[PDB]
Amino acid sequence: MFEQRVNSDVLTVSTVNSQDQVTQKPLRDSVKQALKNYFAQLNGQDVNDLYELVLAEVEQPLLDMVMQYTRGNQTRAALMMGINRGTLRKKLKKYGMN
Amino acid sequence: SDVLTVSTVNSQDQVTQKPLRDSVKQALKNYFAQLNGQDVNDLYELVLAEVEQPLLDMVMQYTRGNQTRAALMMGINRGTLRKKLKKYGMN
DNA sequence: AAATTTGTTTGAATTTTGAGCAAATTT
DNA sequence: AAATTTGCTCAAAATTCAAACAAATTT
Repeated sequence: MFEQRVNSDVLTVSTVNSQDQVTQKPLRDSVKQALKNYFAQLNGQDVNDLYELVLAEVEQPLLDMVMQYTRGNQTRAALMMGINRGTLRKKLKKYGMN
Repeated sequence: SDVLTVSTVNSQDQVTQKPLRDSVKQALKNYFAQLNGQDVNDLYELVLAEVEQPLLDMVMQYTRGNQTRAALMMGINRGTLRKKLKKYGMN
């Protein structure tokens, strides 16, 4: 009855394929492409903060959307994210979301 | 200005970058719409896993398997990196 | 007026980190 | 044969957590 939906297919993104046809592709892939392209642009100095660099690109929209979803309610937001309300507050502070 | 971007195409077949974060926003918007008021639980772990995997998958690839250079590039402890690779069974 | 959330502290649990070392691998 | 990296400890620095609670706010 229920068809399997794999973890990679929970968060997806509309793409266009070789037959100009609209289709969903994992968010995983977006991150792949973003980095593939990042690396090309390194001609060719050193990086020492690639994790933080990425993590910020991703924490921001996530907090944004979840706060929109909970209409500003931090308690529910932290709950639905699976983190302490304290860490959420501090994250939001980090990104000036307050 | 933005270092992490992805390629889009419009109806005029023009390719054009957009920040990764925009993709992330889209994904979540779509996610939330799909679930009609079912409750979400470990959404942070969810997104993190979906992002940490393709990141490790690519730094390793770029450092040709070298954990040490990988960990330095990312800005995290080699120990931490090992832990993450085991967490996603990529080792 | 009740119920819930916020803003904040406190201290314990967990995670990350740096450093050190023989063994293995790469150069 | 030298240099680097790995796999593994140890403990200590940092971050995350839960549990308060009054004051504020939302219902």
